[PDB]
Amino acid sequence: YYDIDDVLADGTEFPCKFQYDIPGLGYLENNPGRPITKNTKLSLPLWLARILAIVGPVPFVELLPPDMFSTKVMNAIKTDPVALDLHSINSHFFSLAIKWIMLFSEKELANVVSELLLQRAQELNHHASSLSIDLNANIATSTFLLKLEEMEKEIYKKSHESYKDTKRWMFKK
Amino acid sequence: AVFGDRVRRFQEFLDTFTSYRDSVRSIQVYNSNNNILPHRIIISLDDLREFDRSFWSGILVEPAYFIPPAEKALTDLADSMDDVPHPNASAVSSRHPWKLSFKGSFGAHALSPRTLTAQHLNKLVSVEGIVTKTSLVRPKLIRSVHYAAKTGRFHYRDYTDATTTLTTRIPTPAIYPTEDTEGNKLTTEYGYSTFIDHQRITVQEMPEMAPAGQLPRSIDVILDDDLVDKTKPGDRVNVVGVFKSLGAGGMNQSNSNTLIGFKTLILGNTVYPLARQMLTDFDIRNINKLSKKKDIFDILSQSLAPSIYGHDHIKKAILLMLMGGVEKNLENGSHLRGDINILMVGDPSTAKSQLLRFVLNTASLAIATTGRGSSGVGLTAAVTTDRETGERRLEAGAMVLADRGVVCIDEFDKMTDVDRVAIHEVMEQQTVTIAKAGIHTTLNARCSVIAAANPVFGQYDVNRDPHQNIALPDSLLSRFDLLFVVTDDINEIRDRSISEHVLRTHRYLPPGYLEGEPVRSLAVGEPKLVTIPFLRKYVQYAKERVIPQLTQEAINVIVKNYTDLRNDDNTKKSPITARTLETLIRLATAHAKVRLSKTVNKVDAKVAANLLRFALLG
Amino acid sequence: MYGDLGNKLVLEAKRTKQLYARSNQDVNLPMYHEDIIRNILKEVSNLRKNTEYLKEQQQLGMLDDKVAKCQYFVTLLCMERNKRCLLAYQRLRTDILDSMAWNNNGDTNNLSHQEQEYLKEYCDLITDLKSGDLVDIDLSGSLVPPSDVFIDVRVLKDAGEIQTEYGVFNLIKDSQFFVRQSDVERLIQQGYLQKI
Amino acid sequence: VRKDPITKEWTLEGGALVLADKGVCLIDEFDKMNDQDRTSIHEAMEQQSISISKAGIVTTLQARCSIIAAANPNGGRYNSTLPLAQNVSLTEPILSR
Amino acid sequence: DDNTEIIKSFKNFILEFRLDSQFIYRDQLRNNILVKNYSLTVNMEHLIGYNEDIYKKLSDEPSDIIPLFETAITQVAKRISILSLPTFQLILNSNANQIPLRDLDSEHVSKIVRLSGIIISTSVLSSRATYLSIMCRNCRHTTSITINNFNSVSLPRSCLNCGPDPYIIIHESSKFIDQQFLKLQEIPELVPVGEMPRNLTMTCDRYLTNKVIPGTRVTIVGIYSIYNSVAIRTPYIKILGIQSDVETSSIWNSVTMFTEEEEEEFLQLSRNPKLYEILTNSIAPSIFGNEDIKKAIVCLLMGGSKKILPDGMRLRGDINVLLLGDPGTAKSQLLKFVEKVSPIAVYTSGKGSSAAGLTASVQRDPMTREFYLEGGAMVLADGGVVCIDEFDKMRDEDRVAIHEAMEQQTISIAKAGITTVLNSRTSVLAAANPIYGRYDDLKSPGDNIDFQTTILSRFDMIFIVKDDHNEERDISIANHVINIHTGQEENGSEISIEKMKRYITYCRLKCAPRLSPQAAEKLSSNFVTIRKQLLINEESTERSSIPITIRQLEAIIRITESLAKLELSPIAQERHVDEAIRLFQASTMDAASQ
Amino acid sequence: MSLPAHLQQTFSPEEIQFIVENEPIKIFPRITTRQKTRWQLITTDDKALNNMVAMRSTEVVLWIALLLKQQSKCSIVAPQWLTTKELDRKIQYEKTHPDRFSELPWNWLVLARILFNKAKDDFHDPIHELRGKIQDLREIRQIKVLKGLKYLNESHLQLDNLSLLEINELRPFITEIMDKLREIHTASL
Ligand SMILES: Nc1ncnc2c1ncn2[C@@H]1O[C@H](COP(=O)(O)OP(=O)(O)OP(=O)(O)O)[C@@H](O)[C@H]1O
Ligand SMILES: Nc1ncnc2c1ncn2[C@@H]1O[C@H](COP(=O)(O)OP(=O)(O)OP(=O)(O)O)[C@@H](O)[C@H]1O
Ligand SMILES: [Mg+2]
Ligand SMILES: [Mg+2]
Ligand SMILES: [Zn+2]
Repeated sequence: YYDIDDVLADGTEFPCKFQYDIPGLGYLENNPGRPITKNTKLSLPLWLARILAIVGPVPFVELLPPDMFSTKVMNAIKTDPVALDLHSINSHFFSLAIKWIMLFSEKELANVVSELLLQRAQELNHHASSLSIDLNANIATSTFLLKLEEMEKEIYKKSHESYKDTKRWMFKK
Repeated sequence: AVFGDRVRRFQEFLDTFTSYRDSVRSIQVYNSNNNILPHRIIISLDDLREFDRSFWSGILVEPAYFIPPAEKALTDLADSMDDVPHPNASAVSSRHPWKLSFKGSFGAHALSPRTLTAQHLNKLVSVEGIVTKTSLVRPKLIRSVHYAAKTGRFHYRDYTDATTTLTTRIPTPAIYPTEDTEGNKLTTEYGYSTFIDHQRITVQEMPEMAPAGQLPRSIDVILDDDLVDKTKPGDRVNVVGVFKSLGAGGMNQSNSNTLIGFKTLILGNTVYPLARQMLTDFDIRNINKLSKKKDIFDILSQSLAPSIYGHDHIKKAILLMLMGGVEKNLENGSHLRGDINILMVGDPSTAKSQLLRFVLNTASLAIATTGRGSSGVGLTAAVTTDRETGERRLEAGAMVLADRGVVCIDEFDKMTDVDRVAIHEVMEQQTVTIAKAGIHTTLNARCSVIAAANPVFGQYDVNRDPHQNIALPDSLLSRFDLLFVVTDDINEIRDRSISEHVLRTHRYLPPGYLEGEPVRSLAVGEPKLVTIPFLRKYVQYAKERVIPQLTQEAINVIVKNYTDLRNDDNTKKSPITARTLETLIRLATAHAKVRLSKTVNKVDAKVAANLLRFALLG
Repeated sequence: MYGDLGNKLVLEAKRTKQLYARSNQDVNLPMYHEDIIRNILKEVSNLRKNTEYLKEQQQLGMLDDKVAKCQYFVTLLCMERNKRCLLAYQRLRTDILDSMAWNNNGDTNNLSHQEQEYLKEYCDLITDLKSGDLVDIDLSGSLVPPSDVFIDVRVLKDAGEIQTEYGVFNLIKDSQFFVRQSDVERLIQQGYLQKI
Repeated sequence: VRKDPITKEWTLEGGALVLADKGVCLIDEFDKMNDQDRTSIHEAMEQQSISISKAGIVTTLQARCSIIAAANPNGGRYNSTLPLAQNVSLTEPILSR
Repeated sequence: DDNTEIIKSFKNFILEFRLDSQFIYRDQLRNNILVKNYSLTVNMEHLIGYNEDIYKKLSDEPSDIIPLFETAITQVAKRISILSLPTFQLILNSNANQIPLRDLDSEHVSKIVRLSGIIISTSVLSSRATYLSIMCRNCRHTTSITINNFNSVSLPRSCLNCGPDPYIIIHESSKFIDQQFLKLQEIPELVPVGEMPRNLTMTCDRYLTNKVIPGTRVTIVGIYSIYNSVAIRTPYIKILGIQSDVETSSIWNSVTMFTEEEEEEFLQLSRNPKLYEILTNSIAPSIFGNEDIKKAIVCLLMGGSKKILPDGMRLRGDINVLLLGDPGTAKSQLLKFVEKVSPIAVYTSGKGSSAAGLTASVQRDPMTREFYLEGGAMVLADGGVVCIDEFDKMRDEDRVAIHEAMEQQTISIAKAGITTVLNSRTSVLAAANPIYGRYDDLKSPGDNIDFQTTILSRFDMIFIVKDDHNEERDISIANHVINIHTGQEENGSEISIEKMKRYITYCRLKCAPRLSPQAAEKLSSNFVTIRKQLLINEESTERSSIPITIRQLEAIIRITESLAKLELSPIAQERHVDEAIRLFQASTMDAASQ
Repeated sequence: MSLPAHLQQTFSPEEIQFIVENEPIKIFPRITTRQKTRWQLITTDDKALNNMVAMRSTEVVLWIALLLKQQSKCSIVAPQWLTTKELDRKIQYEKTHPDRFSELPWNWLVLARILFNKAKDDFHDPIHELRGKIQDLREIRQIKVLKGLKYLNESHLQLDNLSLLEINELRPFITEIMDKLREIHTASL
């Protein structure tokens, strides 16, 4: 509730489709102060979309399949989890996937996401373990780092700091 | 041993998915009924991965050992399916096995000509780029059939090449057998022998994606059989094939270089166009509904270049040029072009170059050229030699390349007369005549020309007459249907509006980007402004399925307008001529095309007259 | 829409958190974003006005049940989102202030008046805690386990003959001491000395 | 810049200035020089370097040569009454160099 | 026999070296293996310290000893990574005296040498053979060959009856590596008297490819070998290690290479309350005054931000500066310093330039008879600054070729059947003189400037520098120059060239600020005021030669964004708008008013 | 707040060292405290220190042993497992069984570092050989850890005989990855 990343994740826009005729809800639409007809298609933030979908018999809104959980993205995930660039797809992919799974009680997406997370964490740990050495006194690391999601970035930072602290303590003069 | 096991496994895979079996049956039925469809099947790598991980991985990393088994399995399935009663002698002797084709998602094998390295050799890859070269099509010998009169039996020989098969085999000289095993004379049966087409193309990295300060790189591709003529220079393609290595590469003692690497190229499996947007029923209905609006022209014109303030009339002219008129060729021989040419002469910083860039991006086919960057030969066609064949040929130029398209010329006045002559001929005749190195041919060049230029002094002067301001020849000027003179006038209201618009535009941020962050595929086969893709769909629909015909009322309006404009005391920035009547007719036809109307009505004539009057007398 | 200002505020909060994480030793809280919070509160007031108008219309008007329900729910959800964004931002700033207070034994222009009062009260609370049965321990002490009884230290900033509880150390700049780590731990903490 | 007869590739050749590296370049009849010709030496006479950007050749040479020039005043004879500037057709930069 | 002992010695060196309590090379090898980087960098001083005999053996016959070292590295890597992997690459670092490129001769044949030069050309990656699978035509005998890339190998001449050369390579079972060719020129300062710069052919393998771009100074460690293209051999260099002062990897990639200790040094510097003054003082410390021009150069180096609109329209983000002034103003020295400090820069003379020189040139290959495109100063200086000295000397024809490059940041070529649009995202810093060599106040500005308005409008800031004879300023300048001739603050008031270049790269790759609404309102008001003033200033006799169009508004926006980027500030406020407006008034409006 | 972020949910290496130095160790006193002032400790036992005789084996706490060693008043008896022969046997055991970990002491790395830094002349074997053996053991264990990291799941996980320092190093990554997998699985239901 007070965790910053969770607040940001809930702000992403998801496709929606109203099922009732609600005058005066134009401010959600592009134009203000006009009635919104049924079946109208628009994107709403997750915080408003989820509650409107669950509450409202025929609810107020129907959550259409997003573009982040499409067949193309699933196939790319299955084909090459490590090479897939998740940041461009979304910066809160794992959080939004967990929320979607909780909302819809589905197991195929859960399996796919679990496999993707495990296969990505393998390389994440490899990179975190990899540490530099100063002989006098990179490219792949940064290339992979550019592809990471926010949660993966946090895990990478924690693990890298732990490894660095252990190495520093071990080799302190 | 393993080959048979792989063949059986792919047979099981094909059996599990009945879509490929249905496609093969449909192809065979169509061929039997009757022009013909090549023996090729597109399979989805995702389905193969879901079915058998090992086979999918092998095809991806070791195509040489896993593709031929799949092709043999598909050929066996098709042959078992075939039920032709009488096989023709050519059919019996024909060596026409089914060839496999791939689609889906290439995770890490989706590369470009720049990223292809030695680590990717002998692997299935997808290459995206632009075609720059295209060798001539020539037949290639694979099988030879011979006849022995005394024995009365047909003997055949099979040939192989480095590029014909994925797996290496002993080279076979093309020397036709002459004698039988026992010494019997042999006669070549050309009609029963099998030849296949062969072509070599060069795919170039897209210039926009190249690194900083480095020129684009290119890779060679080999196309055989039905993929021979699927591309032309200047096309954007997505080629799937197997990266290969050929030759000794200096290994042989005859090469003393000891510093030279091997040869490399791609044996293409698919060619995926990247130009015509498929129209759905929903899209067609939306296009019709939008066209039924009275002010469709205004909305469509405004939707062009939303980031450019003003220039409404130039935007309307650009839209009409994109839609284009109707081209009529008379029996006597006279040819009347339907393309509309536009010229803009104005002061610096008037959004001419930005308009050229926008029309370059929006138009389905468009070629960009500069004044100082182009030549006469580079515009028309260059004489060159074919590597594959060693035959003197022609290379398409800017003009040729843009056939049935648009060519954008920037800095039109910074050219040379030598260069200008080519253009003059192009616009006047819409054809290219070449007389070089024993080559006599006429090239079709039917393109709309949109160009920008500056006054001789660099700033339009009202006091001086139009002739002095523009140094371009009068004959060249007369070919342009519309001439727009745009000047930068200092006015408080207009200055404030333009400054506010520019400031608002400069504050744009892209989706998914944080403030202060600088601006940096998944699958292969796969009064409100109108979005650009919808505009492209609308333009394609209108230009493809509408041919407006003239009517009497439009003719009355056109002749009235022409009579009024030509004999009027008021001066004109451009002289009136009989070409103005053709320009008016062309603009009326284009406006009729805008509305998806089979006939040209009074509204179209009025709009064309208004546009011409604005272009002439401001 | 409605939550864009709150989203921007949370983005700024994330930036502040990243700055805090990156910083090694010295941290200075950015200026309190008074303008954004003022705009958010004005938006909340506008939403309250909308809710009151909807209630009045329902009392006397042609509005029906479904429309009223949907509008009321949308307004309430928007208010909840704005409240959550504000509270998250304030909580992050308060946590950073708490860490700063604990770092000391017990500029301010960036803080607001409420935050300054909160910091003063928290420092008072820390001192009161230190005054209890844990007086023998120094709760606001070093969290690094003691390793060496005697260490070499060097004076970093000149100061007079400061009389500490353990003894008198005439801190002449550029002079080394061979003393116990416990005795001069506080001086190292304040930056007068250095372990080298 | 020329094309090499043997290798058929663009190449760089030196000039008077190059040949006079750590030496002297003597230009008799300086005032009779073409404007274009004259203007060439501007960079060389102060920066002591030659910059060439032609036919894809982007390079900078070393020209550490001193220049001694002989010139005739306008009209064929010096007019001691008029200022120096009016007696010669050279411009301010070349004179300052 | 001896090879096994050499391999054992190298393995012992790898597994036993230690300077305090870390096995440097063991840990380095493990870390490199973790990230799929099959190589190892060895410092030769450590090798000398461990055992001088090993260094003597390595130096005596490098071409025969290095492969044994690679084999030892591979064996140690297999031991350390696999619990019971292609051949690893050896990269060397040394501090030996650098031999001038021209001093390389017969005496240095087959020896490890260190030299520095300028890369002028790079080739397309080729494919070399490491593991070859071969088969005999007649008896179909399968055999394999292992090839090292060090040249003092061929297909067997006799099968294992079969004719000469009976083996044919099976390609699908072979393994290949990457190879590249480079052309290295000698530094201009090291060239002998009255001699053309000398070129040297060099080669790199595997992990040393795609490491340098043309026009960047580099230091090379390699073997001076020879290859037979009859009594002569063509010299060449086998690269063993590349050391450059420019992070080429971070320039051509969105990826950025900066150590954690660097990133935190550049943040601390940015936190300085007066970084602007430090950078202004850090440019041309030997030139007196010209503070405004130094600030303009700082803005040009930092550059603005580029925006790509959804409709496809692209907005320029580079700042161009023109210097029109009298002789002795020190414009050329400023241009030279800018060329020296910028990460990428090319210094060119207008006089000695051409249309084909400065954009791109159609060139026919002598052998293939095919036409290719070489690159010119504005392709070689992509992502940097082009210093066009003697701008006025340039012919019209040549000049006119620059417009699209400056504004649209592209090069359009339609020649010899080549139709392409190159990328040239460069900033142009030009210096020129008036028509008569001095700005004569008696004559109108139009008569003092021969430049057409079209070219001038593209320059964001125009500086009309006039030499005024003031006794106090003259004395100050004389004292400064005398102190320079007869004669290191580094106390936070100035940073060296290397640090400034690194900071410029970091800022360019990290920040791209944006204008706030207040900045936009102020900028619109100022633009309206400036245009109104220009309209008022017009005289009936002539029209303003110095133009004020939308391009000047864009230029001011770019200057403000560059000022904001200077401090790594994600947003540009009115504080930066005021400085940008002051600079514009001091340069462009100052030129126009006169 | 009260506790920094890097000390949350995990121990710093200094804390691990502090935990290690609480264990006993054998020393050879170089003075005779036993009588034929008095240590009065409240955390450990003081009987051993008081009844200390010269060149007679006695057991005390590791930190007290190091404090005595600093004064050159006691020679630390190195652990039996820290011999070249025993380390070689452990390396052989690791090599023969790629699935398990050798039964090294839970404080072998920390104790080895402490003894190498503080007690260099007490070891009977050359220090460099011991350093090499420890390095080889560490690399083998790292290979085993990397191989075993592939089985992370929403359910439990077993890592037998893994030392304290390695567990401390791996705690963040393992814990977070397993937590996220558990969260996904719970959401699936
Ligand atoms: N009406 C306009 N609205 C917005 N921006 C404009 C407008 N006119 C000009 N500009 C700005 O002008 C900048 C440069 O001008 P542009 O290159 O389009 O000029 P041009 O017409 O090609 O002139 P020339 O080639 O003679 O210099 C563009 O970045 C664009 O932002
Ligand atoms: N303010 C100054 N401080 C130091 N040196 C100066 C200053 N002004 C001029 N000089 C020196 O004066 C000489 C002028 O040569 P320079 O090539 O720099 O001139 P320029 O301004 O480019 O003129 P030109 O138009 O004649 O080429 C140089 O040696 C420069 O060092
Ligand atoms: Mg232009
Ligand atoms: Mg100069
Ligand atoms: Zn044989």
